[PDB]
Order: sequence, then C-alpha cells, then structure tokens
Amino acid sequence: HASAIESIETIIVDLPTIRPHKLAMHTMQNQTLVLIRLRCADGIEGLGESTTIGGLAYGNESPDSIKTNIDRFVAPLLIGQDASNINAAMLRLEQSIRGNTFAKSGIESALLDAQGKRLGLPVSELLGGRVRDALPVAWTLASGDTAKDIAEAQKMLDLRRHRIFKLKIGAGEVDRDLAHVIAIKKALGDSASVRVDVNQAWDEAVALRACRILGGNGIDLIEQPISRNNRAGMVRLNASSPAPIMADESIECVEDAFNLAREGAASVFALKIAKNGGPRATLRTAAIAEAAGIGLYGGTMLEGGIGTLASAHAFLTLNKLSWDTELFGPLLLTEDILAEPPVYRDFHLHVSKAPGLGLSLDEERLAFFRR
Amino acid sequence: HASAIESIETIIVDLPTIRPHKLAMHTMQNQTLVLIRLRCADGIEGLGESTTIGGLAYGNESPDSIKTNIDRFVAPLLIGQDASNINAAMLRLEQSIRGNTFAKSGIESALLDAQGKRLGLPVSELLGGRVRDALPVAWTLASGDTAKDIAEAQKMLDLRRHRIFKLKIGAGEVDRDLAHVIAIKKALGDSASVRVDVNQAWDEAVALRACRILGGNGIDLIEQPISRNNRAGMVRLNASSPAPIMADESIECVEDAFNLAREGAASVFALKIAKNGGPRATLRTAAIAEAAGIGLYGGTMLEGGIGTLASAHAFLTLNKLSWDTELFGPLLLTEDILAEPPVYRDFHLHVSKAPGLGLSLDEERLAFFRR
Amino acid sequence: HASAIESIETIIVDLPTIRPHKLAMHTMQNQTLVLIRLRCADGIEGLGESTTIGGLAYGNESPDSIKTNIDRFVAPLLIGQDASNINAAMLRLEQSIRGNTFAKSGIESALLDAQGKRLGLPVSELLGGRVRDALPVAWTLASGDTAKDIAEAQKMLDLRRHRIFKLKIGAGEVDRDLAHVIAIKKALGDSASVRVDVNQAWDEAVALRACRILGGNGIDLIEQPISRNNRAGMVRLNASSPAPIMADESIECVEDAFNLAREGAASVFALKIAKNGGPRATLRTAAIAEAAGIGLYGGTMLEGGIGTLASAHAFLTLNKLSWDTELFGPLLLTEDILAEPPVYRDFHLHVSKAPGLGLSLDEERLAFFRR
Amino acid sequence: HASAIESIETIIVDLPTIRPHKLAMHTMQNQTLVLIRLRCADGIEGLGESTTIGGLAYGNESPDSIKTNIDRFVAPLLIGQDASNINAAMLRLEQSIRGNTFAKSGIESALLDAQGKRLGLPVSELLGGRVRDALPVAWTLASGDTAKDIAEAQKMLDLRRHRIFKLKIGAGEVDRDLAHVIAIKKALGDSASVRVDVNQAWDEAVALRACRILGGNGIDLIEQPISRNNRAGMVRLNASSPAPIMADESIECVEDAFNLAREGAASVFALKIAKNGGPRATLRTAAIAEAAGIGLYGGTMLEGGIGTLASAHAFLTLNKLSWDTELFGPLLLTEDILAEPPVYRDFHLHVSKAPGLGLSLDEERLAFFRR
Ligand SMILES: O=C(O)C[C@H]1C=CC(=O)O1
Ligand SMILES: O=C(O)C[C@H]1C=CC(=O)O1
Ligand SMILES: O=C(O)C[C@H]1C=CC(=O)O1
Ligand SMILES: O=C(O)C[C@H]1C=CC(=O)O1
Ligand SMILES: [Mg+2]
Ligand SMILES: [Mg+2]
Ligand SMILES: [Mg+2]
Ligand SMILES: [Mg+2]
Repeated sequence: HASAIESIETIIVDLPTIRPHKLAMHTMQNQTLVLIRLRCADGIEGLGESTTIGGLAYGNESPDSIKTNIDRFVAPLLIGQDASNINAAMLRLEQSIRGNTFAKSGIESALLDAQGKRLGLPVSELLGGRVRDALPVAWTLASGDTAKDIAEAQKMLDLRRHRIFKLKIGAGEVDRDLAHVIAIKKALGDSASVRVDVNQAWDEAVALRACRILGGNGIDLIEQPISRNNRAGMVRLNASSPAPIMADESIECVEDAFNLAREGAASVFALKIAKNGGPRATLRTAAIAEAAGIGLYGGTMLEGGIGTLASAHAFLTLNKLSWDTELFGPLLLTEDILAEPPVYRDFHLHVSKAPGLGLSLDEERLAFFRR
Repeated sequence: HASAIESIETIIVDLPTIRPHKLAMHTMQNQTLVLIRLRCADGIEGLGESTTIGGLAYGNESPDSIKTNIDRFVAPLLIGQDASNINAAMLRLEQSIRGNTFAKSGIESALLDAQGKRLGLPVSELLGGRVRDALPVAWTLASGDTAKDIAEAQKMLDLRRHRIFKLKIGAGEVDRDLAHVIAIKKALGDSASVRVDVNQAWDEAVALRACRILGGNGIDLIEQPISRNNRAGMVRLNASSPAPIMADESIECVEDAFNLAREGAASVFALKIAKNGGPRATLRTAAIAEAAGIGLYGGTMLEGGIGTLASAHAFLTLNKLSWDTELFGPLLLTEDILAEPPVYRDFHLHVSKAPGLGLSLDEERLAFFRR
Repeated sequence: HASAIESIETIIVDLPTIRPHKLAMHTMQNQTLVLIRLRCADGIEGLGESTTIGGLAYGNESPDSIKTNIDRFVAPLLIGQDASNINAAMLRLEQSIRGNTFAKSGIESALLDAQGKRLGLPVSELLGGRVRDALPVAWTLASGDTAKDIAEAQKMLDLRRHRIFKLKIGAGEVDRDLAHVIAIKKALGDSASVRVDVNQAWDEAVALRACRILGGNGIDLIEQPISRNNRAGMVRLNASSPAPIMADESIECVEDAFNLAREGAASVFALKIAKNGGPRATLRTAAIAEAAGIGLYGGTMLEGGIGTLASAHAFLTLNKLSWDTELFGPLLLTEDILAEPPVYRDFHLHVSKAPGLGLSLDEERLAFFRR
Repeated sequence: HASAIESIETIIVDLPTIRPHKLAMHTMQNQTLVLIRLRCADGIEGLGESTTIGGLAYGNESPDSIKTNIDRFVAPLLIGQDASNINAAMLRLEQSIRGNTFAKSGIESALLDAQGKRLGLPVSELLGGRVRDALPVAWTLASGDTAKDIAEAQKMLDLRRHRIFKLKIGAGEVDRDLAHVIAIKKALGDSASVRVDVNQAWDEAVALRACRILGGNGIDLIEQPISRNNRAGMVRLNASSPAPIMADESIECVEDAFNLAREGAASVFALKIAKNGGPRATLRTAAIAEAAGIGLYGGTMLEGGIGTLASAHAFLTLNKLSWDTELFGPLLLTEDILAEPPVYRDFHLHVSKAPGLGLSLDEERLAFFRR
C-alpha cells in the first residue's frame, strides 16, 4: 500500500521532573517515556507515547516491557500494513495481543498523528470533530508537606494556571492524611475545587468513615479510595459516601467500564488512553459512561506532550467533561521532547488545529535524554 | 465557513414494493422514504435517508412528521453551520432536539456522505476504516402463507441470494404461527439459518412456552418476543429460552442499549441507525454491546439504497457481526431512487470504496415518485 | 544473610513440540520457556519456570517481557535478600510490582526449589505435607481433525497414559465444533471422561445453546465458554448449563477467585501457578474455592518439567482435586531441559520425595535450545 | 515412622486471673486451659493449648469436653501417624471429626511446636516466614466500672503497655453502656484508639441506633454488635453504621469467613485459631478476607502463653493486620504454665526466633494448677 508502515522505533527517554511527586504507593523522582516513531511509505512519520508511573509500581507494563513487547510482537504485525486504516490495524493487534493497553495506546497515537498529517487535519477532527478548543486542567499537590502544598496551590491560582487541585493521600495514617486535606481546603476556601486520590490505598473499613469526613469538609471528589478488587465494596461506598467516587485503577479496559457501570461502582470515570488502549478505545469507554449517566474526567498517566495531546484531541470531541481534566503531565516535566510545548494559560490547555497532534520533536533533547 | 450548510431539503418519496410484507402489527403494501438533500457552500451535496414502517404503526415518527420536524427545527439549527464538523453539528441538534432519532439519522447520513465526497473517502473510512468489503444479508419471509414462504426461500438459496431467513410472526394464533415456523425450518433443514421476529406481539405468558418450542425445533434466534415495556419479563425469558433472544424495539436510543445490557434483557442487539440517531450513534450502541459480550446484528427499518448503505458503511467497521445483517431493504423495493443499486451477490451486499456513500440520485425516479 | 540471593538469571528457551496444538485463538508450533536460575550465598541454586502460550496471544506477559521485567525490576529487589524467607521475599515483590504473575510464579518456584534443597525436603513438604504421591493427568486433543483425535485418545488409553480428554474448541463454526466433540465422546464411550475448553471464544448467545447440547451428549465439563469480561453472563450460564462450567481465564489473581465465587460465576476453578503468582498464591486461591464449595482442577500453561513439578508439589497438598489435573506439559514437548523427565504411568504423574522440585538441568539441552 | 506420634496427653489447668473480666454473657473470675502434650518417636515433645471462655457460656466446647473428645477420638486417630506431616495429620482428623475447632487448634499448635523443634525453626518460619518481629497488642477494659476502666487505661498508656482499648458492653441498658463508652473515649481523647465488643448482645433494632451514636463519638470499631444468626441484619448494619463492624462469633469455621465476605456482613474479620481449627486454618480465613478487601484483626479466646504464641507466629506472616491484635491473654492471667512469659513492651508483643513456639513448661506451676 502507498501508506504501508515501513518501520516502528521505540525509544525509552528518561526525563527530569520539577519536584518529587509522592503517590500512595510510589514517590516519583523523575519520569520515563516510551516514544514511538512510526514511519510510512508515503514519507510520513507519526509520533506516539506510552508512559506509566514508577516502573511496575503502578501497572503491569513498565517502559522497559512496553519496548520489548512492541519490538517483538507489535512491529512484526504492523510493518507492511496500510497505516491509513487505523481501525483495521488496531483490530489486527487486538486479535493477536492480549492486554498491553499502554503499548497499544502509543501505537494508535502514532497512527493518528500520521493520519492527521496525511489528511492535513488535527486528530480531534479525525475523531469526529472538536466542540471546544480548550480543556480545564487540574493540578496535583503531592509534595508530602501541608504547608508546601498550600503555598503551591495559592501560587498556581495567582498565576491563573490552575484552580482545581488533586491531593494524593493514602501513604500515611488516615487521620493525618485527612487533616492534611481538610487544612488545604480550609486555606483555599471557595477559590478552588479540592479533590483527593487514594490510589486504592484504603480498606473499605477505613474508607466508609474517611469518605464521610471528606464529604463533610468540602472535598468535591474521591478518586479510587479502595482496591479495584473489592468490587462489592466500591458499590457500597458509592451509597454511603456523601461525596462522589471516581473509578480510575478499576478501569483497565473498555469492558471494565461497562461492568463498573452495570454494578454501580462509581459515579464518575477517569478516562486514560493508556488504560483503555488509545484515544479511540477511550472514546468507547466514554460512550459507555455517558450512556450510564456517569460523569467524565480527562485522566493522565503523567505523559509528556505527545501523550497529553493525544489524550486532549480525544477529549475535545466529548459533549461534556463534567469533572474537567488533569492533563498537566508536560508541566511536571522540567524537560520534554517537543520542539514547542503545549499551551497552558488561564486554567486551561489550548489545543491548536495543526495537522495530527500538531507537534514536532526536539532532536537535541531526544538525543540527550534517550536511553 | 467554506463548508457551511446552505440548504436542507426533505422529500417524501412513495415507492412500490415487490409484494405485501406482513408484520405482526402492520401489512406493508408499499414503502415511503424521506430523502434529505444537504447542500454546502463548497458545492458539495450530501444525501441521507429517514425511513420507517407503516406510518405510525411501528414508531412515533412518520415520514410526514419527520419532514415537518426537520424543516421546522433541524434546518434552522444547521443552516450556516460548518458541515465538515459532524460531531459538533449533531451535538448542536442533540442539545435542542429530544428524540426524533429517525430524522437525526437521515441528517447525519447526509453529512457523512458530503464529508466523504469532500475528502474523497468512503464513509466507512471516515468512521475509522473497514475490516471487510461485504456483509452477509438475511431475507425476511412474510407473505402470510407457509407454502409461498418455503418456495421463496428455496429460490433465494438457488440464486445464491440469501441463506439466512427471518420469519415474521405474532399476528396469528401462537400455535399456528409456531407450526408455520417449524414447517419452514423442516423444509430447509441445514441449508439455511431460520430465525423469527415477533415484533413485541407476545405476552410473557405465551413467550415462555413458545420460545422453548422454537428453540427445540432448530430456530436460531428469537427477535423481540414481547413488549419492550415488560423489562423484567425480557430478563426472565433470556433465562428460560434455550434460543438466544435479540432486542430490537427495546432499543430506541443509545442509553437503552446500556440499560438492556445492565439488566440482561437480551444476548444479541439489533443495530439500526434510525433507532439510535445515525451511523455514529449506532457505533456507540455497538460499543456498549461488545463491552457487555452481547452479539451484534446489522438491522434495518427497510430503508432504500441510501439508508442501507449508510448502515452498511458503519457495519463494515465492526470487529464482528456474529448474527449477520438484514440489509435487504433495496431488494424489497421494486423501485428505488439510486442511479445504480447496491450490489448483492453470493449471499452478501458488496460495498465499494467510492467517496461518501458511493451513490447518486436517479433524477427521473425521484421526479416521478416524490410526493 | 547466609542464604542471601546473589544472582538471578533468566534464560529464554525455545523447544520443539510433538505436534501442532490448536487453541481457539492460536496454533502452537513449538513452545518457549523462561528458565530462572536463582543462586544463593550458601551455594544453593534454585530453578524456576515462567511459561505462557503463543507470545501475547494468551496473556499479557510474553516470554520476552517476563525476562525484561525480572531482569530490570525483580532482580534488583531480591539480590541481597534472605532467600530462606520466601513469604517476605514474595511480599517485597508484591509491594513494588503490580501484576506480572507469570514472572512471580517462576521466581517463587525457584525460591521453593532452593529452600527444599536447603532443608532437604521436597517442596510439597515445605508447603505443609503431601496427602498423595500421584496426580491424575488429562490429555488435550487439539490436532484440528476429528479422526486424528479419536485415534490419539484410543492409543493413550491403550498405553494407560490418559483416560481424561480435554478438547479445544471455539475456532470454528459452533455446530461443526459441537459435532466434533460429540463424535469423540461417542467413539470413546464410558472408557474416558471427555471435557471441552472454549478459551473464551463463544458469545453468551451461542454458549447458552451449546452448553445444553454438550451436557446432553456426555460432556463432563465446559471450561471458560465465554469472555471473562461477561461477568453477568458467566453467572447466568452456570444456571442454564446442565454441565458444570469451569473458570480459567477468569482467574488472573487470587482476588478474582474470590469475586468469581461471590458472584457464582463457575462451579469449578482451574488452578494455575502462572495465573496466581506461584504455588503459594495458588494454594490461597484453592482455599477460597474450597471454602465456597467450588471444585478444583490442577491447571497448566503448558510448562516444562520445572513448572509442572512446581505445580504438582502444591497440588499434592490439596485435600481433593475433584476434577483431576492437566499436568501434561512435559509430554507435549519433544525436548525439555531436565536431566530426568517427570514420571508418567498408569494415568498419573508420580512425584518423588527428593529435595526441592527433585530435578536437575540437562546442560546439553539448555545450551542448545537457549536463545 | 521415625517421627511417629507416640502419645497425646490433655491436661486441664485452672489458673487465677488478675481481676474479674465482665463480658455481656459471662463474668470471668479465673481461666481454664487445656494443655496438650504431644510426644513423638524421635523424642520431641510439642505443646499446644485449647482454651475457651466461661465453660459453655461462649462456645459449644468446654475445657472438659475438649479433653473428652481429644482423648476418645483424636488420640486414636493420630497415635502412630507421622508427626512431621502436619497437613496429612490435620486432614485425617477433618475427615472423621466434625467441628471441635478448639480441640483441633490445640492439636495443630502442638504439632507445629514439635515440627519447629524438629527442624530448628520457629513456627512463623514453618508457616512461610515472618515479615515482622512484633505485634501491636490492645487491652480490654471490662471491670464493670467507668471510673476504674479510665484509670486502668491511663496507667497502661503511662507504662507504654497498651494504647488500643477494647470495651466490653451489652450486659446493661444500651444508653448506660453507650454513656460508659463515650466517657472513656472522652477521657482518653486522641491518646488511644477505643473500640467496643458487644458479643452479639444487641438486637438489630437497638444496634442500628447505637452504632450511629458510637461512630459519631470517636469509637473506631464495633465488634459483633448482633447475633451471628441475623445474617441479613449484619449486612444492613454494615451500611447504616458510620463505624466499621467486625465479625467474631460469626466466624466458626473457614467457610463462614467466605460466606460473610460474600454477603458483606462485616468489613473487618477477627482471626482466632480456636474458631478456625488452628494456625493454618486461620491463615486460610485470612487469605479469604484479604482477597475480599476485608481488614484483619489478631483475635484471642484469652489463651495463655502457648495459645497466644501459636496465634502470634501465624500473625507474623500476614502482610498486614490493619486493626492490630488483642493477644493479651497471658497478661490477664496472674499465673501461666510457661517457664518464661511472652515479652510485652512498648505497646507490642515481641516474638523470638527460638525453635517451635519458643517456650518451655514450668513444671511447678503445671503440677500445682493442673486439675
Ligand atoms: O492519579 C493517578 O493514578 C495517575 C496520575 C494522574 C495524576 C497524577 O498525579 O498521577
Ligand atoms: O423487523 C423489524 O422490526 C423491521 C424490519 C426489518 C426487516 C423487516 O422485515 O422489517
Ligand atoms: O487450556 C488452556 O487455557 C491452557 C493450556 C492447558 C492445557 C492446554 O492444552 O492449554
Ligand atoms: O472478645 C471476645 O469475644 C473473646 C476475648 C477477646 C478478648 C476478650 O476480652 O475476650
Ligand atoms: Mg488515580
Ligand atoms: Mg424487529
Ligand atoms: Mg483454558
Ligand atoms: Mg468478640
């Protein structure tokens, strides 16, 4: 085919971050991305990104294993295939490859980028058409210090950078974590929306009490308070919690979205291209949530500009994202591999109408930071 | 915008059929279509079709009211809008217009046709990319006579036209309808798949027995045996019936698909663009079904070539249609408004790769049959 | 520590098989194992095995990615740790590594082997004590030809090798697969137990009928007929099926076992060390099943002698394995890396009381077949 | 066998306590233990303990009937059996003896002690390996006087003996018991965790109100508020109670643990070797709880040092005991039969790495207190 895939190169890139990022299960000291360079017979190159958090501390795919599986199994299946038929290409992978959603997400992102350049259309238009040009972007406070977090949030407000804050908790004693969250919301008052993410850290026995306290203290959303494995517990917590509960880790594929909606495990779903298998699969998960009356949140696995924009282009097509987005990955990185970073201003991420993902590689940064 | 919608004309067309088509609630003596001609500033015209069965005997929208609502409410909302952004256009309609899925389906079909011509791509590619070029097509036997039906099916087999037969029942006494179906399957044996559609005609009290008899006599699928209103009954029948049950009328929007899947009301879903609001909405319903492990069937409201191809292009992108399709509408019509009819041969409908819906109007037929 | 782990080497070994093995999603032409060589400060070496089927066609871990993740993440965490405290070592991995059960299984197997040699006890005794010395072993028929399968089963009976047969179906047309299974059971009659494994291939719409037919034709067990994602469907099938349903792919961790038991998704559970994270985790899954009144089956991912014996030693401690085992992996391989193969005779696998896994490496075979 | 069991002697020992211990159904004025002395052919003696509370006021086994059933049924089954294969020995008992979990617990404890001495390993290592050397120990306040309880708790805090307090209620008027608990928590404030145990005393009609009041007054956990027989009620209370509910009496075997988890009867499970049938069975119950996302608590039936250490060794292997333990039995006894008592300091019980249960009998105390 004139648009046959000729090569797929995966590159692991280690990039510095602006500060330690403390999650319940892991403390980030930097970030590692897997860049995908997909080249086609018509001379077009598509760029994609597969990124996770903390090696294997978050999910079963590491940047290392993502490269291994793409090089050994994905490339052989796609090289020679028509790059202009994305649905057929991704279904070809689906029939021979189980799981590996992070790898698939990066691959589809690259195909979409190339197809966008091929047709001279931004990805958002390839996916149906945008209904907005900007997306609201929350900011995560996870320094591990209450005083530092409050100061940081106040500055982001003054800079008109962020007005929605996500607090990482679950690593310490429940009451200390609760006091921490309450103190932050008290300091910010009505000037900002404060939410929390427990990253599955709590047992239902703890969550049933903690959610009541948070809801009674101005916390707007409680993300994945308990293990995705306590299916019945998540359903019960949705009933006892006065604050809405959002599912994140509970979604590891489109089918999980349906089952969670069927069971009533959460009233809001985080949408992550890495967890669903790319922008298109993520839109199917969004369709399921919408059909069930479940709110949407534009999630991230802390991707750099490529993965962030791939996510953004899909979100631009959604009717509504009631709970906004957390597409701040590029801002946590002190250095990224894009020639021009995404545009952030006035509490939003602004997406252009340039072809594909509307970005280009910074060859110097790639050369220095690639492993 | 360069692709602004300049006009939308709705035309009611009354066309002759090859023979009376007897459904449980109505007997068709002909067919009426609503043609949509959408013209854009860049000189491109998109064609769409909104068609139903028996006036108001099947659904709440008649060809007459579809024209009324499109002319009075849809056109005012779309004229002047960018035709190249289909998602924004359909969402604009969704925010101001409740229901009217048949009208919406015709409108989106026209927009897709125009966009396909605009980019020089068939609709199937606009929707992501085809994974097949042909679709298996079933045939409905509904003459009202057992001997006639058997003869007709045998001929369709000999002509290599159809090998899957759908039998319309529910208008007569249950046992007489059952004998009718059993006699047909007995005569055809393993040379064909025989299924039935009761069009909601039976009460659960009757269906619980009838489904057992049909399943025990070689009937492969039982379509909408009871009222969509007996929600609990459909769930119970899925358990007592040895033959799979398919939901059709139970789906009147994407959200219904989710609720039916949540409740376990059917193991197979019929996919109709008219019932969901167009090809794109139908793909969302398909995504929900797939995520729930529910089989897919390419349904029809007996549309002519335009509506049939709009449906076909969407179905070409589905990973699998386990229960095939019933896209035979153009074959039931003795006359259609296409210059070249869809290609049917060797038990399938063959879809080309021509731009848009790959069709053109027969001006002479349109002029003579338009109301 | 005196028993500190000094090194962990992972070796990918490609071995020939006796014949093509056709599963619903993949056709095996050979087999690849990941050998784990764990050496301790006290001069003891423990051997473990992490093996899967068809690259990524079966699960999300490939032999390639298993090596990548063990070398990059597991080794760093364990080197220097006390090898004699297996629970602490495996929990150390669990707190930093998500998923990767296949890798974990191989690691724990190696630790158990080393600990057995260290104490001069077979693994079965380290795990509590055996209650049997032999395990019944089924045989899978998957040549893709009915005549060939019947002949093969008859020979295994005559050789007193196997009397329980597992038939792989789901790749072809349902009725053809059903005829295939029925013909085999008809030919063998009461001389053997015939079961099937659909490897998630069927939709519930198909399974609800197929299970009835199989149960009515002498088929003793139906393994994973539908997708693990159709949670509600598996529960419904357990009620409509006259033949017991066994969960396999539905179990990807110990927690899944609990949820399946809670929901009533299957009446029998396959026990696979690779799917649970090693012999010890598998015994926890067995404990859950037993507590729920669910039958046990000793499963396999087609491991060679090392993985097969690691599985066997755990199964020797179970009170009862009502549905026997399928520990025939070493028999499907024309060549393995053990100096002395496991002992198979009179329909059983016979496990010795030698220290650890009671095996040693064949250096010549390892050298020739290692990648 | 070289390690054949040659004799099993059961000895009832009546020991003085430090003060009356008032439970909802009984007031303890002393404590009675059943010591098990199991001697093997290799000259090794294993010690075990089967102890309950208040004769038959708590459970169906009394110290008297435990001795009767062990002497008449257990001994005959085990004498002559290989003591080094604990799993086979306990399964041999399970196939011929129904219930009698207290007796079984003492027997397995003795076998583990002997096996530990045989291999020169502490029981915790026989069970897989410890992940901690110390266990947090709560203290029960049950003098029947509010002023006395507050003073006692304050002293235990000052002595760095205990900082978690369990209050026995249910014997008096609900409001008086509630005032009692609230006054104690008020006096201790944040310096201690206060929990209650109602020992099944309340009717659901009372519990639904009382749990709300306790949860709203700083009470951290509510143990078995109602009858284990009101299965549906326990499930309902888990939803209405703002404080987590723990199941104790509801667990009388491993299977009960599964059923309670399936039904959602409690969010925390008390782990008692006497109620499950020994350390090993208790670890299976813990595995079920963990798989269900249910918190763990190290429970006691007020055993002396032998039974307390048997429990402790098992708990040392658990990944996490979110709700700590109540292994204070030896502290309630003014006299025990151990030559050296367990080590309690700085809010914890410290377990050594000595072989077996790491203890020896005080021949003088045994001689004087044995019945
Ligand atoms: O929250 C997660 O699970 C992943 C990621 C999203 C933002 C962030 O701070 O971490
Ligand atoms: O069956 C329906 O409900 C509508 C239509 C589909 C084919 C047919 O014969 O009628
Ligand atoms: O059946 C599976 O899923 C895996 C494996 C077990 C035996 C066999 O033939 O394949
Ligand atoms: O609470 C029980 O049911 C039994 C025991 C545990 C400690 C205590 O004080 O009594
Ligand atoms: Mg999260
Ligand atoms: Mg119908
Ligand atoms: Mg299987
Ligand atoms: Mg209690």
